[PDB]
Amino acid sequence: GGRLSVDASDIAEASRDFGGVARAEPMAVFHPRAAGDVAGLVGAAFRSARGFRVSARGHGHSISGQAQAAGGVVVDMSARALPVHSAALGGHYVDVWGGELWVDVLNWTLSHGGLAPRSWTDYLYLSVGGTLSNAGISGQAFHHGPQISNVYELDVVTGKGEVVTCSETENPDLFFGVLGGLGQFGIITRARIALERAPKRVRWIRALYSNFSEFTADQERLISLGRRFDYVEGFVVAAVLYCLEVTKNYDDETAGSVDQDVDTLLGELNFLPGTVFTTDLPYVDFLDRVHKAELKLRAKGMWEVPHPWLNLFVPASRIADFDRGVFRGVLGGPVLIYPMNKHKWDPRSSAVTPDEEVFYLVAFLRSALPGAPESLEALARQNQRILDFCAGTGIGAKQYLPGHKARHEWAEHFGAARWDRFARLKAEFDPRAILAAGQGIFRP
Ligand SMILES: *Cc1cc2c(cc1C)nc1c(=O)[nH]c(=O)nc-1n2C[C@H](O)[C@H](O)[C@H](O)COP(=O)(O)OP(=O)(O)OC[C@H]1O[C@@H](n2cnc3c(N)ncnc32)[C@H](O)[C@@H]1O
Ligand SMILES: O=C(Nc1ccccc1)Nc1ccnc(Cl)c1
Repeated sequence: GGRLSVDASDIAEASRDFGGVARAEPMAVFHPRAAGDVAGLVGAAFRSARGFRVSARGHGHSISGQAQAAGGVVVDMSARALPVHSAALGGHYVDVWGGELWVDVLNWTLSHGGLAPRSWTDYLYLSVGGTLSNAGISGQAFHHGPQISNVYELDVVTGKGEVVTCSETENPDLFFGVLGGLGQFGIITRARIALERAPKRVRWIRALYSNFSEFTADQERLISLGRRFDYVEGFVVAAVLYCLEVTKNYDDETAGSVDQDVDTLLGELNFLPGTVFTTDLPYVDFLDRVHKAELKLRAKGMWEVPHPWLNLFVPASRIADFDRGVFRGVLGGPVLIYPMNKHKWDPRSSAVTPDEEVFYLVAFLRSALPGAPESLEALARQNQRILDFCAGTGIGAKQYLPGHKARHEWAEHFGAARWDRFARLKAEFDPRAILAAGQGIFRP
């Protein structure tokens, strides 16, 4: 028994996202109690004369209306199952509601056996369904793969309102389709997340580089290890400097070897001498670092501003050219940069990566000036110049969280083989194009 809402506040929240640009309004907001309610609503849309749009909304972190259902219904997804041990899988898992926020997943698993997911996002106030519809990447991805490589099973409400249990061994086409599938094939109501025994503490390290060749070579060396770091990221610093960000996870057993492990790993690096900054803190506090920054930004009215964010996966063979052309060139806010290992990404998923073993996430996490539309416009022009640069020099970059829209652009994004598979999955699972229409891939 779900609740359909026309409360102006619910409609307003469902008509906006973190991007702060796209504002397509639904007719109503649906508040489900369980998966059956979501099935009932989607089934009704599938059976309706006009076939109204239905989109699941997580924490509303989309940049360009990906969770918006124009003139349709937005499903507001955001007792709990205890983590379970499996002798067959050789480890723990936990069943979570599709709308559960990663921060709540973490608190639950830690309080029920000191367990935690292996692969994260930088920000824990994201839904499980939301990140599993993209990839879910952070400093752990190089080793454990993205969050889509750390899920055993799903319950999916298809575009026909059918509840399907899927995994690698049961309805694999739907399971792999949904993973990185941009909400196109169904709403995730359950996700079975892989867990490891959680470390208690983190040795959080930052070091500076003026030489991009040295910075990238050290990042690429670090991701090839396994003695290694548990987290590998980086960011562009305005003086242009490059910051290497690494962590070493530890507990009561490994506390006696953490100092030597860190010193041995750092001694092999080429960072600028005297630029090593170190922090020692609990695991939860490190993982929740972005939420701490959010509370400060909200206090200064600098959180609820437009975010014209651009995320690219750049092949490592083209990272050098990307730099003097972009970081020195086009740019002259936070710019993330770190490499990942493609072998940790299952090629059966809908996720789109460059055709190279090592590729970088290059994240332009820009904030427009509050109440200043011209700031958003200038930042959007900068984003287009970055795409023009990639196109003009033939960098085979792929957009992460793509905001494309044109049919030939989606064809180019996926490539022929992946596009054909994606279209066949849509015909099978959402033939009326009811689901996640805000992604702008298909029409009824
Ligand atoms: C705002 C933000 C985003 C973010 C981040 C930090 C911030 C402050 N850090 C990230 C990181 O380190 N790594 C990464 O992989 N992504 C990061 N992000 C981006 C984020 O993952 C995406 O914005 C993603 O969409 C998750 O956000 P959210 O949970 O808010 O979900 P949504 O934006 O409402 O909807 C996204 C799309 O998925 C569909 N959807 C939503 N829930 C479901 C379920 N349960 N099942 C199926 N599809 C679902 C929406 O309809 C939409 O198309
Ligand atoms: O947004 C992030 N990562 C991200 C976002 C979208 C796609 C991929 C990565 N990371 C992050 C780190 C520090 N502060 C803030 Cl506000 C955000």
